[PDB]
Amino acid sequence: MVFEKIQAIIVEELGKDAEEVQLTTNIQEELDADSLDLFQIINEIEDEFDVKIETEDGIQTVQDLVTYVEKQQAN
Repeated sequence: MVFEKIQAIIVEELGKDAEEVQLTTNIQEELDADSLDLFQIINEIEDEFDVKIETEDGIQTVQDLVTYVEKQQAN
């Protein structure tokens, strides 16, 4: 469900399809995303779930992003 949301943010922010967004794949390389795009996706998930999303420290993959937002959002 969380990934559905993070995916929603990435899909909308990047205008890419949900199927195109892959957990095992890195967005910065897959979609040639820069720190700003990731920054915004994190700003968007921050605005959506408002959870501790550690980024710009090696996190540029849907798996780490989702795992981190989801793990951090957990009680």
